[PDB]
Amino acid sequence: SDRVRSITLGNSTITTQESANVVVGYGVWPDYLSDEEATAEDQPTQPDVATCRFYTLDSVSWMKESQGWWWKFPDALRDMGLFGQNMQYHYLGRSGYTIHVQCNASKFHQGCLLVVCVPEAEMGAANINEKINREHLSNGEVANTFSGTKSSNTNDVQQAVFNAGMGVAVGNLTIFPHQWINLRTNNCATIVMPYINSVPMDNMFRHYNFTLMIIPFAKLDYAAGSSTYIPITVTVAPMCAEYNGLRLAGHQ
Amino acid sequence: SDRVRSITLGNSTITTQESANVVVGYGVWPDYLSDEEATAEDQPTQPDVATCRFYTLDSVSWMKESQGWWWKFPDALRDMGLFGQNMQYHYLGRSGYTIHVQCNASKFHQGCLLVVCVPEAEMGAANINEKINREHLSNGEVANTFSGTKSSNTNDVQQAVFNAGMGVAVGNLTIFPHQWINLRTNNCATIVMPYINSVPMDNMFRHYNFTLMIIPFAKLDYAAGSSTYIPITVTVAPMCAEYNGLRLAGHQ
Amino acid sequence: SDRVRSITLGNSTITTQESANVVVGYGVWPDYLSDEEATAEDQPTQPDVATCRFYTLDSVSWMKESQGWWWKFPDALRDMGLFGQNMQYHYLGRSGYTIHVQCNASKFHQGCLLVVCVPEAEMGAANINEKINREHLSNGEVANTFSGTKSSNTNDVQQAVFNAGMGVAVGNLTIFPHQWINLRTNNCATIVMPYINSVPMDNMFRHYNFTLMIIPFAKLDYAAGSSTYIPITVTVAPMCAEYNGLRLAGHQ
Amino acid sequence: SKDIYTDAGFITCWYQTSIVVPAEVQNQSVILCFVSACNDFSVRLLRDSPFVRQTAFYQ
Amino acid sequence: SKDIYTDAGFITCWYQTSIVVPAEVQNQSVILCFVSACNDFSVRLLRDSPFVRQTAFYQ
Repeated sequence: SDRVRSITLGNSTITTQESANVVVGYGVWPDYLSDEEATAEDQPTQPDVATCRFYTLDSVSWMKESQGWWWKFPDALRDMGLFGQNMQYHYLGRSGYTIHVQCNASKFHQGCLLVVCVPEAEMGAANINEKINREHLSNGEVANTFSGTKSSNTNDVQQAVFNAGMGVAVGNLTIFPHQWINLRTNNCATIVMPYINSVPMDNMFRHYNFTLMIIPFAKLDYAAGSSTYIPITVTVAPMCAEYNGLRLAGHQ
Repeated sequence: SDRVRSITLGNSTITTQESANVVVGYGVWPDYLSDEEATAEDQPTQPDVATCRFYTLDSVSWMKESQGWWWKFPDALRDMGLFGQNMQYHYLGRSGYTIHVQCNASKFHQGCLLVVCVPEAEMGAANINEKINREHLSNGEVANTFSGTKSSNTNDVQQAVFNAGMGVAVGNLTIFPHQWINLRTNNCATIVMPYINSVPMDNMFRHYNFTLMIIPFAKLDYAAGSSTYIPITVTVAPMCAEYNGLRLAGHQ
Repeated sequence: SDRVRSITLGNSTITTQESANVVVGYGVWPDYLSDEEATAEDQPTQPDVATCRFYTLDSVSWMKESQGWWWKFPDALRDMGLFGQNMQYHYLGRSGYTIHVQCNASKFHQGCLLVVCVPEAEMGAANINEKINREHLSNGEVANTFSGTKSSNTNDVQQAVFNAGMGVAVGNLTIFPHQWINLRTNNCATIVMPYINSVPMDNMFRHYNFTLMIIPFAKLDYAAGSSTYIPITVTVAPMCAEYNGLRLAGHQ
Repeated sequence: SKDIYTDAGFITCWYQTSIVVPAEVQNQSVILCFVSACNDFSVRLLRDSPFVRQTAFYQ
Repeated sequence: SKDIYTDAGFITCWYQTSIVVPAEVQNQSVILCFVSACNDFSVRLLRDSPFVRQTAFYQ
């Protein structure tokens, strides 16, 4: 059967028995920068399997009235070992990513998730002509949470699920590489993003590459007696990462 | 897997994901009348895909103490569009049929149905030496209902499940083309009847070709909390239909 | 699918639809004694299919606080027809065995069984320097039951589950040919024992060849409303049996 | 746009039997609908969208 | 045995999401752990076991 999938990277392994199908990107597999498109001149550091491995983010609890979560991935992987350190000592960096989102339930549960990778998700502010603080955009490994009604916290992102922060219809977000975690039949939110930017290498702290979003369209709903605590765990692995421009320790 | 089946006729399509196996007839597939067995002399009307398509009959509700249902198919398809109109303007007609009976439940339900196509099911009257009205035999798209005890309505069919109306043992009705809708494992009550008569073409109103029967042997039974309303929908498509002897509008 | 298995011996047949995999022995299939390793001189009796067939032992009820069961198989098959009679008239005997242990539940149940065949399971006494009665070791077709705490019945086996009667750690019993009856996914406790002894043929009454044990590690546990009575049935068939040294009726 | 010469039809959905659930399973569920185009879909006349609206310059 | 020059590491297990069950199904379940060796496992120095203990002869 094709419901079984094993993913091996570095020294970590994820096995799923109720997978559906692994999505890979816009058709492109991640690969190192060729020397016909390169700009920087010194020798890049393709480190080892020391960074190309799975890192586990924190878990969020999916309740009956939860709305959505998001992360910022060149910034969310800032303290995960040698990826975080090679981020903090280099000026340029470049990497693809393999995101594996877990969530499980029983056969008596119902509910549906949407897992999108949105490149260049430029968030909008809550009050209109006002600056946004860096903590309200990206909180490291900690997820920021959408709301149902419009929000008006000062220096905060406008966080309504029916606009997804950017200002589009949320039913139109299926144009990006995505899957669905239907609790009837899925656990395989696997999305192999290639590197997507308009420069061949870029800074990790100053630029956010993309944004993972987990938006439940058909809400979690269960009968009385089932397990009410259903966690969601996001696991992410960088792929084909390389670094360039070594200098002293960066901006924490 | 062979649990999946798609049936395409005309401009209608039925997909099933928990089918078991499609039965086809007495081994014979429906086909147009050859000109070595034909009797009428003028050119027949094989109309189009305009009649060879699926038509949906009304739904009956299967309760805990329901007994059985029956239909009369050259008469039950009398108002389903162009099949009904070509019935009403022609003298002779001839058609096979593809009957698809739906019923679904959950895995916590139990109960078993029997779906038979009975050719020439000559019904018996309730009081013995008395005429039968046409409305008690065939009620169009509306199912007539058996009973558990013997019935004594005037000008009505003797409707006991342990005799099936005709006067035989109901456990012997598995000699006709049949399947079982076991709610554990079925939804595929598909039976492809060929044309069975002792004349090569016949009248649609004056003669009833066969009788569908849905008799639950192992009754529907469920625990408290499950969905109590379980409908049964019968879908029927004529196949290889042709018509002959055009005259004015018939008997409604 | 390989979840289906049919086993035919003599005039008996066991079909399973949720099997996992049939284990066969230490790699050896049962076979008759060759005449290069034989010791006795007269012609052996390989009877018929009259003994190589499945015999059903009694059923034990698996409760929430049950601990374990055991049997003694050249003695447990002492009254099962012609196997028992050919045991009672012959001096030597020799046979392999095919043991099939049944247990079923629903998908809402949980619990795990361990099914081991332990050769030469020399049991220990409850009080230390005291004889053991034959009824406390082997009770025919009736299972003897371990306990949770240490036992002190006079002339009885020391029956604690955490020592399995012999005096070893019970988690080390997976060195013998074994399977698990996980109620999530199994019913196939099938173990094809070859003949294991240090003499080419042996007496059936004086020597016990091996000991079946059913020890639940993860206990049976269910929610309120499910069927509380879960039986366990053990079926055993001798294979390649032959007998030698005919004399008068033996010791009952 | 809407004119009477090029009306296009209707999309309806009907219960065929029912929803049948066992005990202690929620009855009320949710169907999601998608839409897309085939490999023979085509558009012809550039016009401006009736949804863009601007009153003054954005500064 | 235990010495500080050849410490070997740690084995931990962490909830990744949760256990999610439907209604009228028991929440509290049981995981069983096994252990074995690979096809490159090797041992070297015969010594006596630290678990065998005898005080007088067994008679």
